[PDB]
Amino acid sequence: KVFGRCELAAAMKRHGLDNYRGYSLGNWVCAAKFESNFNTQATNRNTDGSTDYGILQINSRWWCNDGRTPGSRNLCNIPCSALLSSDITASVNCAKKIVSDGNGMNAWVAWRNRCKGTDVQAWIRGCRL
Ligand SMILES: [Cl-]
Ligand SMILES: [Cl-]
Ligand SMILES: [Cl-]
Ligand SMILES: [Cl-]
Ligand SMILES: [Cl-]
Ligand SMILES: [Cl-]
Ligand SMILES: [Cl-]
Ligand code: NA
Repeated sequence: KVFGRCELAAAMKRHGLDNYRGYSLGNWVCAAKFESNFNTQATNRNTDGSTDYGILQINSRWWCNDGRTPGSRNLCNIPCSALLSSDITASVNCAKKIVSDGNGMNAWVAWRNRCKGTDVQAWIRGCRL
């Protein structure tokens, strides 16, 4: 599924991400824009053979099981395929674990490089939320 901007903001708020660990909804929308372009089915292979999955490009090195990332963990206790669903529940639940891990949203390199410190409220501007 390719979400619209305000459609994703609304879904992230319905699943309790807005202001989660102090990160406003615009931070989450911005992260999803640059990680996946709002596409739930986005995948990207990393140089180390891990894969990033879904709207927030969650990595198999730590967070999900894809059977093909040697030495990896599955700390969200999910198949990485669950992160590609039209329903964002598994991505949101796992993202809450990641952003609790100690470095906040810096875990998302694209958030650090393209969202951190910017006018992230622009991402929810105009949205009926
Ligand atoms: Cl957009
Ligand atoms: Cl915001
Ligand atoms: Cl594996
Ligand atoms: Cl594990
Ligand atoms: Cl699995
Ligand atoms: Cl959803
Ligand atoms: Cl933080
Ligand atoms: Na894994």
